[PDB]
Amino acid sequence: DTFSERTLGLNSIDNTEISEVVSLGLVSSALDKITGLLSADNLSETVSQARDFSHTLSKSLKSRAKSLSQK
Amino acid sequence: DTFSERTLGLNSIDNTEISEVVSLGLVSSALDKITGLLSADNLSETVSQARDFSHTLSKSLKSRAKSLSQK
Repeated sequence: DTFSERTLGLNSIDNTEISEVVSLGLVSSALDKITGLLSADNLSETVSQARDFSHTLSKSLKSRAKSLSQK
Repeated sequence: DTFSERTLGLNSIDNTEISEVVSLGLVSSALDKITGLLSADNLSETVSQARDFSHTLSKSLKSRAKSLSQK
C-alpha cells in the first residue's frame, strides 16, 4: 500500500464483492479527509498531500469501474 | 445548481437509474478536476475552490447512497 491507499482505506475498493453503498461510504470518507486537509491551511505540503489523496482515490475508482464492468 | 454541482456535472448523480459504472465515471471526472486544481498552485482561492468541489462531491455521494439504500 502507498501512504494514501492505506490512509484512505482503499486497498479493497475495487473488489466487486463490496456493494455500491459500502463503496460510496469509503469514497465519502476519503473525500471528507481531503476536505479536512484543504480546510486547515494552504501550505504546499498540505496541498500536495490532498492532491495525492484525490489522485489515489480517482485511480482506485477507475480500477473498481474496470472490475465491475468485467461482470 | 451551485457552482460546484454544475461544474462537476453532478446534478443527477443521486438518480438510481444511473448505473454504478456511470456513477464512477462522474466521480472520477470530478476528482480529476480536484487533482488539477491542486496541481497548479496553492493560492487560498484555488484551495478553497477545490475544497468546495470535494465537499460538494461527498455530499452528493451521501445523497446517492441514501437513494440507493431506499431500494
